[PDB]
Amino acid sequence: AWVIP
Amino acid sequence: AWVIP
Amino acid sequence: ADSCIQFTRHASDVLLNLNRLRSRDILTDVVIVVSREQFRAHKTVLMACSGLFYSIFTDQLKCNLSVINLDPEINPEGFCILLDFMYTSRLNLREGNIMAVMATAMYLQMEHVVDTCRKFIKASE
Amino acid sequence: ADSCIQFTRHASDVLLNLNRLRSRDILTDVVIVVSREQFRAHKTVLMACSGLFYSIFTDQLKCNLSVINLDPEINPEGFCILLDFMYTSRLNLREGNIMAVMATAMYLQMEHVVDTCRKFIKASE
Ligand SMILES: CCNc1c(C)c(=O)n(C)c2ccc(Nc3ccnc(Cl)c3C#N)cc12
Ligand SMILES: CCNc1c(C)c(=O)n(C)c2ccc(Nc3ccnc(Cl)c3C#N)cc12
Ligand SMILES: [Cl-]
Ligand SMILES: [Cl-]
Repeated sequence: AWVIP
Repeated sequence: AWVIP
Repeated sequence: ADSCIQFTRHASDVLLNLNRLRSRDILTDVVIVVSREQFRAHKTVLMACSGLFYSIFTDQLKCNLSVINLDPEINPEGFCILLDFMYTSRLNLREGNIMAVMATAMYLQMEHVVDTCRKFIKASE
Repeated sequence: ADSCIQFTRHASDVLLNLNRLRSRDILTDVVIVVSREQFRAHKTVLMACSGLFYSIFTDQLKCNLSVINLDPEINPEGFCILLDFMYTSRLNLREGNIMAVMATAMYLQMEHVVDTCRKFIKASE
């Protein structure tokens, strides 16, 4: 996996 | 885009 | 073949177009009912994202249903957030919705979402 | 919302599952006929990848057809290669198939594939 898009 | 996967 | 070339953005571009078809109600083939709320979707996208929908739409009788009613304990906002994640890869996880999102993802058999919910809850303990 | 988190592999994982459904002939809803050859597929994936299929399946009469016949000039192997690219992001481009792949991609309105075919042809001139 999860990220800040 | 295009790449060698 | 092992000599293929790959277009990096293809999968993301396909998902964007599936979400545009959903927004315009194009070729949607099922309505998911969550208490008083209805959500139109494509069965293939639901199956591709959820263990529960994969099981439902591979069943020889349920594959042909045009309406699927979820358990009354399922929160419609939690379902809406997960349906948006299925079609965009983005999850709107907030302090006010995390418990409902996690419960809905457990029911829908979406483990990756359950795992990030557990991590976010554990960080606030 | 702008506070979303994103699962990087989601779009690729969705496309992988759509390709698994296609391989098992699950919920396929159209047969594309290319001369003597038939290819089963999902209309939504075809529309999401091709300007021609997007136009066809948004037409109020053609959206309901279960069989679509392509122009007899279209090469079945070229179509097969492009259908595999739609479902995997991988294009099996070879010296022996590039002209047919490019012609098929022009017909299908898949510009990115046309562009890489033109670049590969230009490099061998
Ligand atoms: C059988 C494993 N359950 C799943 C679990 C437990 C899960 O967490 N997720 C996210 C999932 C996503 C898609 C799918 N869908 C598929 C999984 C495998 N093969 C196919 Cl063809 C599909 C489709 N369509 C299943 C799961
Ligand atoms: C209208 C532009 N033609 C296209 C061209 C020229 C193209 O080269 N490609 C690759 C394309 C891919 C998908 C699509 N499909 C969509 C494009 C825009 N909006 C939607 Cl909902 C879809 C769907 N489904 C169109 C094209
Ligand atoms: Cl029904
Ligand atoms: Cl027909």
